[PDB]
Amino acid sequence: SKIFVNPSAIRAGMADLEMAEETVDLINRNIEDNQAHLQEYKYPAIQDHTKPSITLGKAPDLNKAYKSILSGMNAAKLDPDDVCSYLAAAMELFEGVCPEDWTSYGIMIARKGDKITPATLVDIKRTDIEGNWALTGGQDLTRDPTVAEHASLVGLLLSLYRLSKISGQNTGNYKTNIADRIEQIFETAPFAKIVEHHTLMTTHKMCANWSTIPNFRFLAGTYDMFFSRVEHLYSAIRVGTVVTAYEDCSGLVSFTGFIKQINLTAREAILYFFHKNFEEEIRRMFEPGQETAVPHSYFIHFRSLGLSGKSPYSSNAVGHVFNLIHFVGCYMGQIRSLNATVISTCAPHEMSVLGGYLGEEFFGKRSPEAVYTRIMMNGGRLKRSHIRRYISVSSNHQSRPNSFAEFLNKTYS
Repeated sequence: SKIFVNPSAIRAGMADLEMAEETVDLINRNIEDNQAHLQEYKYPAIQDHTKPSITLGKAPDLNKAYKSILSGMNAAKLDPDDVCSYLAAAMELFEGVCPEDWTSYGIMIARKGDKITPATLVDIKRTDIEGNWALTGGQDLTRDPTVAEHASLVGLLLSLYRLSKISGQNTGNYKTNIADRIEQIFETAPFAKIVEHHTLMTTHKMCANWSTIPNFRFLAGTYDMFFSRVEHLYSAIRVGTVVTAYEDCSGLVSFTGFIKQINLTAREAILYFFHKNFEEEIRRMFEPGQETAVPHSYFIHFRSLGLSGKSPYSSNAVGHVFNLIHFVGCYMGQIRSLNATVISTCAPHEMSVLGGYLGEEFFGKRSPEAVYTRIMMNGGRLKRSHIRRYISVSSNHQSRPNSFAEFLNKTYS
């Protein structure tokens, strides 16, 4: 009525959407590939032909920097300014050949055949202020580190980004398993064992906030962007940096993953989004010029690289779409949706109503118009079967605060 629209009208007016299919395909494929490593709004497109940049202190001698940091790693005392400075200087050790011309947002990163490193992707300015480079456990001279040892330290340090991002209750056993697997990777060829078991977790306990240090996040995204494009001997370093891909794009990513889950084209799936507020949010996600369908674009790491502070692709940015997708997920009994956080300011009651009808529509693997018809025939209200299912899934779950499951328990019971 005044809240919902006939999908026949959405079918006429959503044909302007651009590269929506290609975007869904690329993002879903990238998410799939990333699994091997895992186990007011400002659009990101660069307009001035300058690479992303940060500022660090004066470049250190790599061998001296390695020895200082490895000593800090064993003592669970790392200086984050020194670690960033070392990580940026270590980029020169990760050299490959660009397999094809690499351009993003009008910036020619490299031409086919160019020798490139992660430093090619960004402008890292440096002051003339020396880092601290303190060493403990005795200042006795030690053998110079090999490249493989540098690669292990780089990988271990960068994994503190991923470990820092993991936070919340009932997450430290998962954190323990992740830490253990990361340690194993970086003590297994082509990497070298440079620390004893359980050192990473002890270090992370003192570095738990590092994911909120912008320069460190920036460096993690730079390495991840580089290893995504350039196959490299030490590419497994992405076990720590893969989490920078599509950061703060949980609305767009929920949308693309939702389209794949219901096995529809983006053109057809959009027809089911027939609540009036969806249109603005859907056009927000497919704004032209952002390279959402371009492989290896800066777009994939735009949040970590500082291209935008207010993502148009976040769950809040498209809260109605996001709420709807995860109420459907709740109806389907998907834990990821039950524990997701509701966008309180995006009509979670109406999204839960449409979610119940769509959940019923797709349960167990029919047209958008039929669904619209059923909702209207019930006066825009959930049926008792819907509510029973919603309660069945939520009352039988450990509803987290502000989660979709908690919303269902308080709203339907």
